[PDB]
Amino acid sequence: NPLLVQDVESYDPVLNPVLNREVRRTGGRVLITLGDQDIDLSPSFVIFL
Amino acid sequence: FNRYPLIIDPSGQATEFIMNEYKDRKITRTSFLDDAFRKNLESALRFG
Repeated sequence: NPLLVQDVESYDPVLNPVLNREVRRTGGRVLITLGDQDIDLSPSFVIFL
Repeated sequence: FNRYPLIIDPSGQATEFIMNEYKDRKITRTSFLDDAFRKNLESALRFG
């Protein structure tokens, strides 16, 4: 789902892999390591700060 | 099947039939003795 995030002056470093597109493709899935858990990154995801 | 099947294939034809049948769904062959069984099971449980 598209996401709009306000107050970027309080930026959360949890978004660093998401902004850097540090994805791990394995078995047809696109994995993003937000924090300590793996998440299937849907291609339709988009974030605006 | 309702319960997960247990295949008895001394000739080895059933296992290759299984690999061919579920190849389109990215089937993975593993074993109980392998130390990677934990991660394979965990990946299967979360991503099909």
